[PDB]
Parts: sequence; C-alpha cells; structure tokens
Amino acid sequence: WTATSGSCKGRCFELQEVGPPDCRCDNLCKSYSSCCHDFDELCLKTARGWECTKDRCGEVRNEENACHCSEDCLSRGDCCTNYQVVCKGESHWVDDDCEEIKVPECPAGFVRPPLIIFSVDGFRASYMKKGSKVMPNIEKLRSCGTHAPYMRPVYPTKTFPNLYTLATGLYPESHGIVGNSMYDPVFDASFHLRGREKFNHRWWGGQPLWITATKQGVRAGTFFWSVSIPHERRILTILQWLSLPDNERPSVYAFYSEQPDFSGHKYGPFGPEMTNPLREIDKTVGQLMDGLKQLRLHRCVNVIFVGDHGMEDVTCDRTEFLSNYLTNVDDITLVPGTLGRIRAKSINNSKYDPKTIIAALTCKKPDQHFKPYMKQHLPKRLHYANNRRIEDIHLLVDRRWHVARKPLDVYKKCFFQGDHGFDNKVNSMQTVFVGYGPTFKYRTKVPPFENIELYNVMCDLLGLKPAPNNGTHGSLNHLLRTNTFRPTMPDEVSRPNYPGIMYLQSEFDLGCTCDDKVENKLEELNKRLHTKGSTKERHLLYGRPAVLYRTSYDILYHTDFESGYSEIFLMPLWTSYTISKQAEVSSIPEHLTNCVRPDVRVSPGFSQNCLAYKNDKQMSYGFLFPPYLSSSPEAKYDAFLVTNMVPMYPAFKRVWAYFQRVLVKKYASERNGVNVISGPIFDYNYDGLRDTEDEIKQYVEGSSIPVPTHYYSIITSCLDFTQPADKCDGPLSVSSFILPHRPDNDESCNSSEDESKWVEELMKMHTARVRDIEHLTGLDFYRKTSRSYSEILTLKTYLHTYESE
Ligand SMILES: *[C@@H]1O[C@H](CO)[C@@H](O[C@@H]2O[C@H](CO)[C@@H](O[C@@H]3O[C@H](CO[C@H]4O[C@H](CO)[C@@H](O)[C@H](O[C@H]5O[C@H](CO)[C@@H](O)[C@H](O)[C@@H]5O[C@H]5O[C@H](CO)[C@@H](O)[C@H](O)[C@@H]5O)[C@@H]4O)[C@@H](O)[C@H](O[C@H]4O[C@H](CO)[C@@H](O)[C@H](O)[C@@H]4O[C@H]4O[C@H](CO)[C@@H](O)[C@H](O)[C@@H]4O)[C@@H]3O)[C@H](O)[C@H]2NC(C)=O)[C@H](O)[C@H]1NC(C)=O
Ligand SMILES: COCC(=O)N1CCC(c2ccc3ncn(CC(=O)N(C)Cc4ccc(C#N)c(Cl)c4)c(=O)c3c2)CC1
Ligand SMILES: [Ca+2]
Ligand SMILES: [Ca+2]
Ligand code: NA
Ligand code: NA
Ligand SMILES: [Zn+2]
Repeated sequence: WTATSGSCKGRCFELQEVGPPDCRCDNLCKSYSSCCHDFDELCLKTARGWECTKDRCGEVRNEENACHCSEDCLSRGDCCTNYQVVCKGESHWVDDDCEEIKVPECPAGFVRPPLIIFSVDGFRASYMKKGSKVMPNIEKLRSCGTHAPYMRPVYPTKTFPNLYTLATGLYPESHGIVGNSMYDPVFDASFHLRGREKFNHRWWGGQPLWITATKQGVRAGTFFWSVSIPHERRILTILQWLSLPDNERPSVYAFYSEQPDFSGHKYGPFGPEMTNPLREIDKTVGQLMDGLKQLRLHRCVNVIFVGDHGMEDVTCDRTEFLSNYLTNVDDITLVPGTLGRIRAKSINNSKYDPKTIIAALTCKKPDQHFKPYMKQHLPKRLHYANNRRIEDIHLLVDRRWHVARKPLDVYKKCFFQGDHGFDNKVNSMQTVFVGYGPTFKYRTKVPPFENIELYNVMCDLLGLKPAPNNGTHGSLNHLLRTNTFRPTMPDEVSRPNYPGIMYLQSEFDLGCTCDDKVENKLEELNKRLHTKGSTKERHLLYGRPAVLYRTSYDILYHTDFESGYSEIFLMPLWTSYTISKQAEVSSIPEHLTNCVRPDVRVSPGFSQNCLAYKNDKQMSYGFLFPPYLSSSPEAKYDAFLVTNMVPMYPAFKRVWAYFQRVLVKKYASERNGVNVISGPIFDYNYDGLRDTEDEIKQYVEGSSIPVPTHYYSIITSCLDFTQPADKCDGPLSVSSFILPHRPDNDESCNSSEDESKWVEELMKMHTARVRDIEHLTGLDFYRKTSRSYSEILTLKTYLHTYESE
C-alpha cells in the first residue's frame, strides 16, 4: 500500500529514499509504482525538448521547460547541456584539442575528484574500432585517456551478474546474482529481470561500492535506474546533483544505458540497424561532457566508460532440443538459452538420477552444440559452482547456439538475431573499458584485464578501503597516474626443513622394486653437490614458492628439479624444473618401467607405498618431474623417487604422459626454454580454495595417500623470446592450467583417437591464472624476481585464452 496523495514539490530525484506508505520521488519510484501523484508533472518535464536554440537565449525563466536557457540557469544548475555552445559562443567538448590533465582542476569546495561510472549494456569490445567513425565523443575519451583493447566479463556473460560484479569485485558465486534468471531452492522463489522479486535484498550479497563509500563517509546512492526515465533526464539529474551544496553533494555517480543491447538482440551485433543506437549513445556522452564543461568540472571528474558483456549472432534455427536426447524430458526443469542449467521438476522424486541425465547428453550426436558437466567439473577459471542457486547439472553451449527443453518452448514465446551468456573467454562476449580524468593516465593503452579488478580501482579513485573481494589489489596500478595502492608480499607462514640422508634402504617396507643396483670420487662429490642445491638457480628461477598456511614440509634438491614435499599429504605441494630449447626427450628404459625408489632423506612413515597402488584396482600413479626429460641416464634415477610420485587414474595418465613427453618440449622449442612448476590441487567442496586435511573425500585404497581433484602447471619464459628462459633480463610471459583429475575422458568426445587429436584442446579449455592456482594451493609464486611487485601481480592475473585476434 502507498498513500500516493503526498507531493514531490522540492523533492525531485531526492537521494534519501523514504519508507512506505509515504510516496517516493527518487530515481527508482517508477519501478515500484510508488511515485507521488505529481511526479510526472514536477520531475519528468519535457516541454521544448532537450536543447537550447538561438531564440531561447536569455529567455525569461519558465519553470515548465525540460531544461533552461535563461541567464540564471548556470547558478540554478539546470541549463540544457548545450547552453554555453548555443548562447555563449563556446565549443562542444569533443571539438576541443586534448590536453593532459596533470592535476585535478576543481571548483572551490570539491574535497576530492568525483567519480562518474557510465555503463553500457551489450557494448561488444570491437564496437570501439568498428563504430569509431560514428562515435566521436567516445573516441576522444578512448584516445585521450586510458583504455584496454577489451575487458573480460564474468561467467555467465549476462547483465545482472556482470553489473553486480562491477559493483562488488566478486564472482557471481560469491555475490549471489548467478544468472538473469535464477531459482533459489531454499527461498522456493525465482528471480527474473521483469518483476518485483528482484527488489528483495535477500538476493544481493557482498558489499557494493555505494555501501562501501557511505560507510566511510563518502556520499553515494545506488547505481540502479527505472527504465522509463529518458537518458536526457538521467544526465540532467546527475548534473543537478553535482550543483548541490558541499555537505549535500555525492562523490560517486552512475549512468546506465539499455543500449546497444536492446537493438543488438533484435538485429544481431553488426546489423545495419546498429549504427543509430551507437550514434545515440555517443550523443549522450557528448551531453555529459558538455554539461561537465559548463560546470567547470571537465578537468576535475574521473569518468569510467564500461560495458557489461558483448553480443553474438544467434537465431531460432540454431537451437539444440533436450527432447532429442532424453525420453523423460518432463521430469526436468531447464534454465535455457546461451547456457543450460538442469534440476528436478519435483523434490519428492527419488527416481531422479543426475548420472543418467549426464550420460544421455554426453557425445550423443557428432556435431553436438553443447557439453554437459556436473558443476564441480566445469573449468576452474569460470569460478561457477560454490552457490546453492547454481544447479548440479550445467550445459556449456557453443557460441552462436541455444539450448531448449522442447520445440514448443521456442515457437510459443524468428524474433531475435543476437544473444549473449556464453563462456567468458569467447571473443564476441568481450566488452569495453576506458578511464578518463586527472587520476587516470594520459594517452595510455593497457593490456586486457578482468572486470573483477575494477572495484579496487574505483575504491582507490575515491580514497576508500575496499571490502574483501576477488580482485588482486595492485594488479591495475599501471592504469593510474597517482592514488596507486602499495601492495606488499604476504608473509611466509611455514618455513621448510632441509633433510639430509637419514635412513638406510632396509628401514623401508614399501613394496616397491627398482632395477637400480647396477653401479668414482670425480662424480660422487658432483652428485652430492646436486643433492645440496648446486643446480637450484637453474631450476628454481623465481625463488621458492612461499607456504601461506601452517604445515610440515621438506625442500628436496636434485640435478634436474627441486620440490617442496608435504609430510602431511605425502607428496609434493610443488615441483619446479627448467627445460632449455636444446633439451632432449628420451624414453623410460625397459628395465625401469615399474621402478619406484625409497628416498633416504624422508622417513618410511612419511612416504607413499607401492602396495596400496597394487591393491587399488582403480588407481595408478604418475610422476611430477617427467622421467622423459632427464638430463642423463644417471639423473633419470632421481625421477623414480617415491617422493616424486602422485596418484593418477589410468584415463588421466593418457593426458599427463602426453603433456610431459610431447608438449613440454614443444613449448621449450617455441618459447626458447620454459620453467615449469607442477603440483596437486585438492578442492573437494568446490569453493576455489585449498582443502584442509579433514575435507578430503577420497584416498588410495587402504592408505592415507589423498587423491587430488586436479593437477596444475605454471609455464614461465621470457617475454623477449630472443633471450632464453634461464637468462631473461626483462618482463616474463606465463601460461597455466588446472586439469581435472577424472577417471574417464567423457569430457573429450574424440578421446578414442591419438592424444595429438584431443589432449591439447582439453588443456586449452582448462587454462588458468596463476592467482587461481594460488587460491587452490595456499602458495605464493614469483617471490624473487627483478620485476616490480605491481608488475608481478598483473602477471599473476594474466589468462592465456587461445582465441584469435
Ligand atoms: C572471493 O572473495 C570472497 C570475499 O572475500 C571470498 O568469500 C569469502 O570466503 C570466506 C571463507 O569461505 C568466508 O568467510 C566465512 O564467513 C562466514 C560468515 O558469513 C557471513 O558473513 C559475511 C561477512 O559480512 C557475508 O559476506 C557472508 O555472505 C554470504 O552468505 C549470504 C547468504 O547467507 C549471501 O547473501 C552472500 O552472497 C554470501 O554467499 C556466499 O558465501 C557463502 C559462505 O559464507 C557461501 O555458502 C555462498 O554459497 C556464497 O558463495 C555471510 O552472510 C563465517 O561463518 C566463516 O567462519 C567459519 O569457518 C571457520 C574456518 O576458518 C571457522 O573457524 C569458524 O568457526 C566458522 O565456522 C562456523 O560456521 C560453519 C559453517 O556454517 C559451522 O560449520 C561452524 O559450526 C561455525 O559456526 C568464514 O569466515 C566469507 O563469508 C566469504 N564472503 C563472501 C562475501 O562470499 C571467496 O572465498 C573468494 N573466492 C576465491 C576463489 O578466492
Ligand atoms: C545491493 O543492493 C540491492 C539494493 O539496494 N536493491 C535491490 C534491487 C532494487 C531495484 C529496484 C528497482 C530497479 N529498477 C530497475 N532496475 C533495472 C536497472 O537498474 N538496470 C538494468 C541497470 C543496473 C544498474 C546497476 C546494477 C548494479 N549493480 C544493476 Cl544489477 C542493474 C533494477 O535493477 C532495480 C533494482 C533496489 C534495492
Ligand atoms: Ca547486459
Ligand atoms: Ca576447497
Ligand atoms: Na592400481
Ligand atoms: Na571420451
Ligand atoms: Zn541482453
């Protein structure tokens, strides 16, 4: 109930929202149908349009007009945005030369440069180049300020998850807005873009920028807008708030545009109809910049021009139907479209089996345009599992395609030609970032980066301490002229032990055998030096990783590799080795096929054992440092130490052996040497964070050997590939992966073929950031380099995407 019989007189676009049953006058009242009776009349004036003309100059004020051209308008803060241009001989902002903003040039009373965030829905990254001839204002912001060639959205690449990620610096799994459409099984409620349900605060987690600012005494309202408020009126409202008294005026502002997304869904990303919406958005930026220039704020404010996601070509006829795969299609509920999410129709149904649904959807048609996953099996880079609103069954849909339950869902609603929501590494889903103002750099291009990083930067821009979030604070310092945050390396929590030779062979009863008894002071001191760390500078190029939790571990040195060996998990946490361009690949000798050797530095009680692998009919083993890459037949014995062994399913060993025997050498050839760090990951509760010992759900049968959920590698070389990896003087280049440790290769439809036809494709799908591995391991990498810490943080957030240009 609303008593709509109050008034908006003197209250138009008020900042403090007033509580029902009293009527409202704020920018959201229309969405709630709760505006006062006279809101349209007083707050949504339209008379005489949005622009001054020559005949209107110095007019007598008429309060009915949409905006004003009278002499008093500048002091009232309510001129039309072109007033100085038409009536005072001023130039439009876009026609002015660009001039470096070295210091903020603000009116008296401004405590700090305001921040204006201009967000555009569906603004695909390539629009910046392809539409540049029709977007002169946007082109000036881009060429004069700081810009990236593209910005990576979060998955799913939908509106509400991405806009709220921009506001919070959190993954959708953490902020709770996991789709444009969501069902919560605990609320027994569905969230849609259309409807009142989305108004309930129970959906919205984390701490958005407006709340962060308000808590710290910086004034800021929410970033939402009612759709029916026209763009010209949103801009005039922002400019009027900027003319408020010092004690009343906000420091952060948000404009939102529904375009170009709206027309993109109808016409496709590059439909001829798309030129006009891009023109109209550019005109709106022009209105803002002209308005700022009138108020002498155009060299004071920091402006961020930012998109939520791009747009792909998608039509009705490119739809896969679940009724073509399943027979029981009426026992499921599907969230459809550019992603699929599947749950049971009824919770009273104990005859609902996710296993049988997955099997009936796996590699069933040769051209199949989607792939089913249990959520914990999705690529870890998506960070899309740790929330009750994310269904156990997920469908990853090919770009350009849709999934639907039954044909009747599609014709009983071709309409549309565009859509979005696909994997966030897809080129068509990439969006835009431009920063312009005193605090951003001048005429500067930055590498592509993830939208999760922006919350920290906006906090820096406003002098705020960020709430805990998923950005890496310092990784975007290169965007800023000043206000840089000074990041520092986390302190190491556990110091390693360095064990010497402490155990005789006969103390071990591991059930292992090796043909190694086949037997010089020249070469005995030599190998003693190797065991002491003489080759360590070759194989550990960036220092040892720091362990950021409490644990018991040993450093083990060898000719060809170094490791950090966990006495708790009975295997390395990390294994580090360098392979030059000139390195040679060899075989495992016949006599060494089943060789496993006790390590006389490590107790029998803290070792794995061969008998457990013999008894476990499902589980086999592999090695972290590959025997194929030994530097000599004598060094090869080190690779068969029990302390280099890890548990591996035979299906996974096909993947791992191909990576070790073929791909490491190929990368060494291409990149002029590589340094590799490899290791296990345990994430049984799919939270993206390292498991404690008591979270492990699976062991090698009848032992205390824990089974990893994933295996990682981090592959580093010189950015200047004319220098070898082990003698690099400048910036680094990295690619990394987090491969799921699965007992089948059901994910790869071509797995019955030779590894050369499917393994590398799998690895590409499971590409990762160094920072993702750090979360999953409690390790901190690149501790000892010649590079600045901010640069290393940028390197740790890099993702190698394997898309074209
Ligand atoms: C990305 O960045 C984010 C942000 O930094 C990282 O997420 C953080 O992870 C922390 C570790 O998991 C976690 O800290 C825990 O917080 C518990 C208190 O939780 C509430 O308070 C916070 C702070 O105000 C709030 O933000 C939380 O909000 C969540 O929940 C509501 C719904 O209730 C949502 O609206 C919101 O979207 C958000 O949901 C997300 O998080 C929850 C987990 O909290 C998930 O379940 C959701 O699916 C969703 O992802 C909460 O309202 C606190 O209780 C924890 O402490 C326990 O654990 C320690 C172990 O050290 C133990 O010593 C304590 O005793 C304690 O145990 C008690 O609780 C147990 C569980 O019920 C119980 O078994 C015991 O008996 C004890 O009573 C813990 O400190 C933090 O909340 C989140 N924050 C957010 C915002 O998500 C994220 O990890 C990053 N991702 C990556 C990959 O790096
Ligand atoms: C976290 O706080 C939640 C909260 O304050 N509320 C819950 C939500 C509640 C509410 C009330 C009325 C509304 N009217 C229109 N739209 C559309 C709308 O603005 N865009 C499409 C643009 C937009 C801009 C910023 C963000 C962010 N970030 C997002 Cl996601 C969307 C609402 O989304 C909307 C939301 C307002 C109260
Ligand atoms: Ca959108
Ligand atoms: Ca975990
Ligand atoms: Na076995
Ligand atoms: Na297969
Ligand atoms: Zn859309």
